[PDB]
Amino acid sequence: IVGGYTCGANTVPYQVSLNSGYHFCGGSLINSQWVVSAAHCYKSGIQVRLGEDNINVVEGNEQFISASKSIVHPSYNSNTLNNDIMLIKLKSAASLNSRVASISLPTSCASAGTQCLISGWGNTKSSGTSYPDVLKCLKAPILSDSSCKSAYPGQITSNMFCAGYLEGGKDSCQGDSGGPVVCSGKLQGIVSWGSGCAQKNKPGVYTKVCNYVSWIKQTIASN
Ligand SMILES: *[C@](O)(Cc1ccc(C(=N)N)cc1)C(=O)O
Ligand SMILES: [Ca+2]
Repeated sequence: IVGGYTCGANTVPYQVSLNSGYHFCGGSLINSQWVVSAAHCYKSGIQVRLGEDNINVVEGNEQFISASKSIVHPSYNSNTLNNDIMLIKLKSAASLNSRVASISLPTSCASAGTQCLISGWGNTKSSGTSYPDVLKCLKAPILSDSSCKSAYPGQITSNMFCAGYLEGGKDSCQGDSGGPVVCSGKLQGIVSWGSGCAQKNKPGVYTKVCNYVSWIKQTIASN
C-alpha cells in the first residue's frame, strides 16, 4: 500500500495473509472455512494466516491453518487477468471473534463515487522497495468506468473496476494482490493489477466481486 496509514492491530479482522514460507498475497475471510483471493496468487502449498498484524512476530491472536483445496475460477485468463478470483478452503474452521471475523459478500454492485478501504502488507514505495511488517490501510473511491477505460484503453472488462486517485501517490502495490476492497461493510473488490504503483493516470484495477456471488455461493455449497 503506497500513501496509506497503519491500520492498527486487528482493525481489519477479515484480512488474511497467504504464506508459503513467506507472505506472498492477501485474501479475505468469507466464512469460517473459506478465503477469497486473486487467481494470479495461486500456488501449491498455501498456509492461511488469520489474526495477523505484524507478520514477522507472534503477537497472540494468530490462527495458522493449511488450505485443503484451492479452486481457481473456471474462466481465469492469466494474460488479461480477466476473472482474477480464486477460492481457498481451510483444512479446519477458523475460530471467529472480534479480531477474526468474516466479511459479507455484496447484494449489489457498488457505484463510482463510493469510498472503500483497501489493506495489505504490500510495498509502500512507488519507486524502489520497502515492505512493512504491519498491516497498511488506504481509503479510496471507486472511479467511473469511463475514467477507468480511458486510463487503460483496451484492457478493462466488465469484471474489473478501478479505484484510487488519477493524481497518483496513493494505491495498492505488489504484495497487496488478492486482498480486500471493502465498501460499506461488504467485499466489493480484490486487489488484481495496475501499471506500476501510485503513478499518475494509472489507478489500481480490482476484480468486481459482485459478478461472482452466485459462483462463490454455489462453489462453497458443493465443496
Ligand atoms: C500484486 O500485489 C500485484 C499488483 C497489484 C495491484 C497493483 C496496483 N498498482 N494497484 C500493482 C501490482 C502481486 O501479485 O503481488
Ligand atoms: Ca503475527
